[PDB]
Amino acid sequence: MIWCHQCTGFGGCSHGSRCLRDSTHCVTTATRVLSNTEDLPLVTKMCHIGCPDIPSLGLGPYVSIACCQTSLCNHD
Repeated sequence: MIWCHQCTGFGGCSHGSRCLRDSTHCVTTATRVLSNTEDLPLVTKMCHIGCPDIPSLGLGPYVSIACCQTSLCNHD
């Protein structure tokens, strides 16, 4: 278990939060949303025991997933 960013997005905000006792990795999903009118791309960050995939967060494709085995490895 480690600390990472669990922010919603709206450009790629930040928020150091404690991950799950089981989750020892961080995930970064940078993609658009279902909204037909947006000013910036959505960036949902979270933690997991590896590097899963959930393109359902948007329209499916055009989805990018960047995971890593490092605390708060979602920085810039």
